[PDB]
Amino acid sequence: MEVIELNKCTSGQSFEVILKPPSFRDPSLEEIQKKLEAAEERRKYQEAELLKHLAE
Amino acid sequence: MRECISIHVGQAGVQIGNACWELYCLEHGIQPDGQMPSDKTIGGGDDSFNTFFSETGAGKHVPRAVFVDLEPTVIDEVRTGTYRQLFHPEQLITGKEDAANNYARGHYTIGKEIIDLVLDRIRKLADQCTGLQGFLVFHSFGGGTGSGFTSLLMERLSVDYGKKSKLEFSIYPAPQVSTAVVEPYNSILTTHTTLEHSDCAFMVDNEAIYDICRRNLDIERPTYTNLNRLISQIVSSITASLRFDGALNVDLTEFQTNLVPYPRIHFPLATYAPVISAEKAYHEQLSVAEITNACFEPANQMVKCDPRHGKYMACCLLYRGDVVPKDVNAAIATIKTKRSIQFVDWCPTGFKVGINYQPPTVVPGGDLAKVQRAVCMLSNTTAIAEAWARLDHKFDLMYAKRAFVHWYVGEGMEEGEFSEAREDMAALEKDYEEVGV
Amino acid sequence: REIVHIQAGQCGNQIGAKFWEVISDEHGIDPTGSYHGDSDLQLERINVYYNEATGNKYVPRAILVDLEPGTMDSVRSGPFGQIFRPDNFVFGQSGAGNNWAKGHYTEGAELVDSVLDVVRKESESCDCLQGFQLTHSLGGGTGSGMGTLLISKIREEYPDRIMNTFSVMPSPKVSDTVVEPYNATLSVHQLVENTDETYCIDNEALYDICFRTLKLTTPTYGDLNHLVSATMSGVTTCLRFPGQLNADLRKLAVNMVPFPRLHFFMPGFAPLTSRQYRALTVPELTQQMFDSKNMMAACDPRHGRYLTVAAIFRGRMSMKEVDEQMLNVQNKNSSYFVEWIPNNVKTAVCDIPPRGLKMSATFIGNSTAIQELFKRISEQFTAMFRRKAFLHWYTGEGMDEMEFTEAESNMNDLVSEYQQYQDA
Amino acid sequence: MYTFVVRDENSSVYAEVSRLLLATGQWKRLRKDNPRFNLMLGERNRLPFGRLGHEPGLVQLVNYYRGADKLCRKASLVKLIKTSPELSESCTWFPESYVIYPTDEREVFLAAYNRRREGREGNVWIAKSSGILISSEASELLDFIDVHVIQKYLEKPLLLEPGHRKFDIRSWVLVDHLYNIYLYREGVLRTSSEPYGNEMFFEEFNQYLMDALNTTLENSILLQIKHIIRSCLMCIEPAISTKHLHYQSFQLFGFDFMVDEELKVWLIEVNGAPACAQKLYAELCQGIVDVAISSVFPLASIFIKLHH
Ligand SMILES: Nc1nc2c(ncn2[C@@H]2O[C@H](COP(=O)(O)OP(=O)(O)OP(=O)(O)O)[C@@H](O)[C@H]2O)c(=O)[nH]1
Ligand SMILES: Nc1ncnc2c1ncn2[C@@H]1O[C@H](COP(=O)(O)OP(=O)(O)CP(=O)(O)O)[C@@H](O)[C@H]1O
Ligand SMILES: Nc1nc2c(ncn2[C@@H]2O[C@H](COP(=O)(O)OP(=O)(O)O)[C@@H](O)[C@H]2O)c(=O)[nH]1
Ligand SMILES: [Ca+2]
Ligand SMILES: [Ca+2]
Ligand SMILES: [Mg+2]
Ligand SMILES: [Mg+2]
Ligand SMILES: [Mg+2]
Repeated sequence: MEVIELNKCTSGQSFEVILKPPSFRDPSLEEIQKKLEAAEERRKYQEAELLKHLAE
Repeated sequence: MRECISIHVGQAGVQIGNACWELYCLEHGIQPDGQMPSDKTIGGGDDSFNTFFSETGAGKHVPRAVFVDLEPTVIDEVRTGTYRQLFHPEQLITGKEDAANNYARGHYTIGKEIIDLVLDRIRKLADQCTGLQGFLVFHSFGGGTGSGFTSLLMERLSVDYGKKSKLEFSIYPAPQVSTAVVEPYNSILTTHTTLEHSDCAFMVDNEAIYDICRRNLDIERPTYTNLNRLISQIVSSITASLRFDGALNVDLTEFQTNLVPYPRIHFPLATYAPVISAEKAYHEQLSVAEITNACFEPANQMVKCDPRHGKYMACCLLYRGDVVPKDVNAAIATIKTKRSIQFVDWCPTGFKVGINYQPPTVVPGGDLAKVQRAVCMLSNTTAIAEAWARLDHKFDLMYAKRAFVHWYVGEGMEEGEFSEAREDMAALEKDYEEVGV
Repeated sequence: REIVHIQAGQCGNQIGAKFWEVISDEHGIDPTGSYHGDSDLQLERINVYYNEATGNKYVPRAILVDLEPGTMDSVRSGPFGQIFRPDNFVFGQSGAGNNWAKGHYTEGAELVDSVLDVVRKESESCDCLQGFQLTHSLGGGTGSGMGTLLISKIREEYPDRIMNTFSVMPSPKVSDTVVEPYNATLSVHQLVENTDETYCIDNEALYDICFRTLKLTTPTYGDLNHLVSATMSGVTTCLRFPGQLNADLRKLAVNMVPFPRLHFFMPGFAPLTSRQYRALTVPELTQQMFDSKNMMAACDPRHGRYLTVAAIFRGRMSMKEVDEQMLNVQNKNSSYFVEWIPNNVKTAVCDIPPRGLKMSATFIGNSTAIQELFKRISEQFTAMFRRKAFLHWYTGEGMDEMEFTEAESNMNDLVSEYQQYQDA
Repeated sequence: MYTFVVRDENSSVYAEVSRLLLATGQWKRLRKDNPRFNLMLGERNRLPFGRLGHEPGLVQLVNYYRGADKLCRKASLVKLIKTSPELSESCTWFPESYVIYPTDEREVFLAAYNRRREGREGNVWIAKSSGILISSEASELLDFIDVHVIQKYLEKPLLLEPGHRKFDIRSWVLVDHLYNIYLYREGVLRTSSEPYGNEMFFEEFNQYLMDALNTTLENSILLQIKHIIRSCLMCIEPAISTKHLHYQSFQLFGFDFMVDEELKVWLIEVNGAPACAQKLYAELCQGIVDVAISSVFPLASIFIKLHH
């Protein structure tokens, strides 16, 4: 094996033991605010159709 | 010292958060009233524990956390709990009616009403940081808030904190404690929308935690309190490197560097040992080799799966207690010759080890017994994809008949998002496939 | 999370009245509205069904509706009659004559606006209104005709609220008039469109349970309503006490209704032999709970498949044995549960048992065998409508034969829709 | 009342097992896609091991060992023998083999080929994959490939008399959830009637060895067979054992052996889904239920346990 990058301190210590070497954009606020309002529109439309059905 | 802000969403996230901060105070020696006698620098701090706690002129150490829930009942218990004096009112955000286990209701309908408030409250803690590293987001997959509202928050956070890192602690749904039939829907919906916004996510399957409590703790019918106290231990050892002096996983960026070579494959498997029942009259304290060997037993993993039939991309060993590097390498040597541990060709076969001398802390009067040494392994193994296949199969069974889909469309969602999310999970399973074979 | 209760017509009020007598006893509320219990679990979710008035008294959030004063006078003078809010007694004088048209179009129209005013006064006081629950029959005129009218208008004013009903189905065994199939078919169409959750309570099943099981030679409506009280108390346990499974009306609908039109449930109760000294074992509750003999809908569960199931155990018992007994039922008869809805059986446990029992179990089933109930009503309906018999009672109130053809057609669609998922 | 599913309709063996199970009155067969099952007779390819062992209150058992293909695919079997130190180049019961990809040990395969080319020794090889070609010139067999495997061809096989025939031995081995290795007491020899239903069982073959070679099947052959079976299964045990796993596995294997004129046993290949002999279907399929099924799901020897 191989132990490397051994760092010690009062709290403890760390290291890395190697056994074998290797064989060898996020959407904008506008686009988010757009989809959130698109979903609210589809709700309002579905609700309007119900209130239209009840009016009949 | 760079600060870390914790965000707890939904019942699971809030209750798990309450268990973790209780454990943090016990470990750091912070009393329920926010006082910390061992802290000599009053009102100001550049220490490792200050990455999770701020300080007031009066000497209170306030968690850098924000609780959010679309229902007040769960967060009300924190407002009147043992650590009420710990948090200030601005940190606890609650609505009136929850998401009713509906992803669309928590993401679109109700989420849109409170998203700006939460971000503003988060900005309150961000402005009080000198060098914010990022966020730790606790939530469930099945809950309507934990799944729906978390994906919306993860989106906005990437817009307001594009440079910061974001880590997840996600509760994978298990029917033995499940509360809704559509939890597979919510799990896949929230994973699709959050995948590109999470740098490193630690999944915890309630099934695994449930069985661990039954076998190793002798609890006939474990409760959320039993599960969370055990989950907090795993979370504590994972975040211990951020709260104490050390050299491994010193900042959130290091988690992605050590465990996530591929962005999409950012779901490391966590194994913990030993889990000893405090009821046992006497138990023989396990050695370094015994607890290290237990890290390769599936019965101790946070997600039941067989790493033998997969390949590793990175492994980290986190020891808490009486452990010296010499004993670790000796245990690793014997384990290599008696276990199947295959790494990917382009990755070196090795272990990043970290040792903190303070033994693990257990809630007085809890279920876990105090041990002299414990370990938590964080292995990025393709075997964890078994959990994705399970979810995706249940998803396919229900979606083929469109069962329960109307509840989501009625909240503003479109069936197209169902297929998109499923296709994304289908791609995720293939990524594990090729990397794993 | 307040719930607004409405009871309409003779049956709706007699059953609704008994319901408030059962839960008032469980929550430790006397006929005066004064709490006299010994456990905080009785008051933790007391606000779901009771308003806290001045003097620390508890007023049921119930609206008593009827086109005749008769039955409501009995309630006002009954055991718990004093506890009901006087203003909430909205009634007419003419009646409905067991005529769906009179309750839905003519007589009921005059009185409906008066009821909505009381409903509005109750809703405006609610901190977070879950929705409404309606108790009524479908064979009469007021509860069936006017009840469905109220639901349609309640939904118009509260479209984002849950609509829940306990609906008594007519049966020739316990029949008042021959036009009951007409009124039921007309009402079912309304329920299929304007409710989220409907507990199908079949008077035929109630009668058979009283006769065959309870060994009651001459069952009365009082004996039938005893079963309805026990069932109504059970199905609402998860709503009236602390818990996490189906704790409110919406989360219940999300777990129980995979398709919007298929929201008619089969209720079951155990131990059925109620109205006795030896309590049952957890295995016994589970067995009887799923036994068709304890079903209130008069449908053979083995003639269909379970889309979703909601179990509720009450009393101090081994939750472990409950979990393994529920898993035993599913794994022992997995063919009767659709395999395209994984884990469609959810189980809840409540510490407080019902009155007189140390242990009980309530069953709520969304089975495709419920079609047997609708197919039965449809056959009786067509038997008369095919000869236009007794239609004059309805055409005289402005209705046209076309509206009957549509209702008949809508219910046959409901039957065919239930038959679709019983084979998938 | 235990439940089980059938996801491999082409399984002649487990078609009999599922028949005996039902005939016991304590096993109910479910729909092949029903999750609430105790035992799965899984399909032969792409068995969803990842979905097993996640049903509360269900002890789930499957008739396959995940990862056993490493021993049943000829290409991977060679890699297992040449790579695993437990076997390595010390095992003298496996023919010299090489893996060659059709455009890889092609360069090393020719190295030993020239060794026999230089010498006057026999240089006859065989090329097969998971259509065969036996050739003495390495060129004739390589052109045939274009993944296959090329191994030494037993030029001096044991011949049955009279007839001057060639044969091979098939042994059925059962591994239960505890990893007990049970060798079926009955075997079959598949013979070639042409000089170098064609089934010679052990009873007859044993008498021939006594009357012809003055030995017994046990001493001259069966010892080496039990050694090869034990060695192969004990090597991959850490990789496939379901001792502490959320689901249990068992599996019936089919080992094919070759015997040379020196009474030496050679391993040809291992079959993960073998078919039994018509005469032995009943006895063996009953043993599967006794040892592999009823052991985990009790109800209201024909095997030889190989210790380890
Ligand atoms: N480990 C653990 N899991 C929990 C806990 N609370 C809830 N869960 C899991 O979370 C899932 C349900 O999601 P919840 O968090 O309860 O729902 P929510 O986030 O409050 O969102 P809503 O649907 O609006 O109520 C279930 O599968 C539970 O198993 C907890 O305290 N600990
Ligand atoms: N190295 C070798 N030396 C001599 N003969 C060999 C040999 N490899 C194979 N053979 C001959 O080839 C025949 C078929 O070999 P093999 O067992 O690979 O076929 P197979 O896998 O298609 C059928 P099964 O499913 O029963 O294993 C055997 O009967 C054997 O006699
Ligand atoms: N279970 C039960 N059913 C009833 C009761 N009273 C009437 N019914 C049934 O309801 C139908 C009559 O409707 P009813 O409610 O009396 O007429 P309404 O006053 O116009 O609502 C018949 O089919 C009866 O069987 C009762 O007290 N209990
Ligand atoms: Ca300080
Ligand atoms: Ca980012
Ligand atoms: Mg919630
Ligand atoms: Mg009447
Ligand atoms: Mg073969």
